[PDB]
Amino acid sequence: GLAEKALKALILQCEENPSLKNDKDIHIIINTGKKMGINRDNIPRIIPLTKYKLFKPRDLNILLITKDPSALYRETLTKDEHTSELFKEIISVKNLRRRFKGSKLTQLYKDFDLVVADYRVHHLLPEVLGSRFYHGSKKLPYMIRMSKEVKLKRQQMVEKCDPIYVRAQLRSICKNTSYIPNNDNCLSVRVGYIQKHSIPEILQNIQDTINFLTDKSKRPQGGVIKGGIISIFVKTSNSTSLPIYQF
Amino acid sequence: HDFAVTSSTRVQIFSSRTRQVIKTFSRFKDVVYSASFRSDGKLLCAGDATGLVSVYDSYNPRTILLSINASTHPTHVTKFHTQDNKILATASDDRVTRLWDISNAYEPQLELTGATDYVRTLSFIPAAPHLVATGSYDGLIRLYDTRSSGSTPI
Amino acid sequence: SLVVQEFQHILRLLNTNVDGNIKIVYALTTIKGVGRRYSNLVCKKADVDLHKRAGELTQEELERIVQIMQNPTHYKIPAWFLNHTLANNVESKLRDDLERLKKIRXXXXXXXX
Amino acid sequence: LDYVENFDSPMQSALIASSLDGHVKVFDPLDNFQVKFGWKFSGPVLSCAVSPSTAQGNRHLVAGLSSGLLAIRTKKKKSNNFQRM
Amino acid sequence: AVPSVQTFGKKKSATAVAHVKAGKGLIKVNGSPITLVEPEILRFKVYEPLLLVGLDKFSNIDIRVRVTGGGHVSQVYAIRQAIAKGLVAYHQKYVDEQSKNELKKAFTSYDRTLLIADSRRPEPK
RNA sequence: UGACGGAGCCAGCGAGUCUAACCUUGGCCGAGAGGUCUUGGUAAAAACUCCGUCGGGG
Repeated sequence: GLAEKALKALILQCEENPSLKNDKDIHIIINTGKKMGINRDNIPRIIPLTKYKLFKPRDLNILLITKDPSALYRETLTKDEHTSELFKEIISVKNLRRRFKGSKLTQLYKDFDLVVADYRVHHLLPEVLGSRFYHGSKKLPYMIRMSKEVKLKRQQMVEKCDPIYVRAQLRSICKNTSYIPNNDNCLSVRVGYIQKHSIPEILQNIQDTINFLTDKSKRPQGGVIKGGIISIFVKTSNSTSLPIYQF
Repeated sequence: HDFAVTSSTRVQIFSSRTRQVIKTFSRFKDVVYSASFRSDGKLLCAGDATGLVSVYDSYNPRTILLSINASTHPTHVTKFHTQDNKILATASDDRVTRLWDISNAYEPQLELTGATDYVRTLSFIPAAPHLVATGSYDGLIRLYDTRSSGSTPI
Repeated sequence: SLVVQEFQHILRLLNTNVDGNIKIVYALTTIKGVGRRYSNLVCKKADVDLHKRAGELTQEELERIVQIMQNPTHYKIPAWFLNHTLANNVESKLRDDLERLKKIRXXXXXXXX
Repeated sequence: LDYVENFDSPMQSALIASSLDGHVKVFDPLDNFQVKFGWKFSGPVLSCAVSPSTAQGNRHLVAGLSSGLLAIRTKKKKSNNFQRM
Repeated sequence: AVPSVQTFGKKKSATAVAHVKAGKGLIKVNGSPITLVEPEILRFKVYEPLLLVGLDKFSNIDIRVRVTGGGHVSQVYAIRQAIAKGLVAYHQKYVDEQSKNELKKAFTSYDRTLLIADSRRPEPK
């Protein structure tokens, strides 16, 4: 419909408006009628993009926060040659708290373009990594598994790090976008980029996003928006919310 | 359990058990020629083509213990004494062998001369500590005495 | 009494005059725009020996390393190993601020006057 | 050229020598320095060395060639009531 | 219970609590044995009351030391005091006191800090 | 008396229902007050021991 026209005027002004010269990410926001009941945690649920990959993982600075011993977490992923040219720097959580503290979290925010941590110590993160990261979802810390094996009740944790399968996760997590569920209706997803691709690529990125978010089946990662979407609004991080899908 | 192998500017210590590279010595300007352990096994020589020899402790590339400045000609062989454990004997392309006590690493204790051309291998004799065998590069296998004045073979 | 063997002085790699005395994993660090750990990646991609000097490693493959250097996008190498008058007005527009404040206050009028 | 004496061998001592033809030939002074065994490598050999007499382990023959090759040839080597039972 | 005896050691802000009981001849500090003292150059300063006395006098006694406070140099000096006090308090209670007297003499002929710790008190002139 | 990371472990004085930012892009609700969510920018134990990798200023 007019979604191509709305993206056309947004692309035209963002290289022309002096205020919008710096924001390079494109967001669609979703306001629903009912409020989805799950409050805002800090684990970002990711969604796939079935046709067009967003980013390949060899153009983003990737910081990994691992467990406290961190010997074979560092050793295996650096000397496997599946992930050797992938990770930028690996830090243990106790060493991250001790080394990077104060105003150095700002330069850690600016220099490193994406942050991901294991499921072990991700909940401990926001009191050592700072409130600058939790201003929206630009550098919200993403999710990776480490072992591809589970822990039952009273079973000893067997430590294993398979680099191929955690490389495939970073392939599966940089190729697409993610949503963070919220208490109120307004949630925003970052679909596409200004110069990575163009308007027909963003248009089917919109369609695959609203297909996954409105899926009445596939509950725990997809069944978040219930009923129907009232509207969707395409925007940059500093532009206005241009309207599409009025009803 | 170790043997030292020389190469282009790098003497690397191997192992008898793992038959692999234990350590590397990469503190050389020109190519290193000889690398002989002492009979105590603690301190190994390194004759360098830039002119000056360097001897330091085994299993430690970090601590360059001694760097004796020989003559400006390259030194082909730097051997330690077999019965004695404190005197270094080096040759050079300068057609003289020198016997340095490592206490005084600045002045040669006995400038063993009389060679014809290019002494490139020398050896000691396990019976007499005063007798030093010296081989030039034109035949004429010199046998030298260091208890004497030491400027002409026996 | 002959032996068959197989070195040079300082070398240039896209206007970078590098000495031939240290090994290439730290010799390439003097090139601008090259990180330290980027050199250990780009050396093993170019199939060389990491503890080996630049006096060796012949010019037919030395030009092969530097063409890996200048076009990093197409050889599947990630690129994240790579890299006023506004102070003049703001102080001068507070110079008149303190000047008129000295005019406003009936005491501050004795600097060098 | 290298020499070893009184190492564990059927002869008393062995004298080896690199030949610059890929050949390292062993000799013994008791048998009038005659040749007993010779290994052959590809390129000419500039450095030959054997492990000394008191290795107490795997002994090594290290031969070094002109073509930047180090050829290493190595000779390798219940219950406590039931004990009171 | 088994025989036991307990002594105390004191450097600048580091205390040591050593308990000496009859046993198999084992030496323990903070759960770890004595061959794992972390300053690594002062490990011969905690073997020091062991080797002045002869290791046969520790062959049948047990030593368990807790240490809290101080740093590294003050902690090691506390352990060597509590071991030396702990050995000499065992021998004055359940073993010969002439053995205690030769044990005490072998320490004070060496150094007085092994037995009692001199408080480095300030002095005004 | 260097740089780079990786381990090792040691303190004492502290604990008022008291503990602690600013600016901005929007959406929904509300008669307003404002509330809720969204987004981006700005500021904010060491020593020591040990293990390896390393050998003039704009």
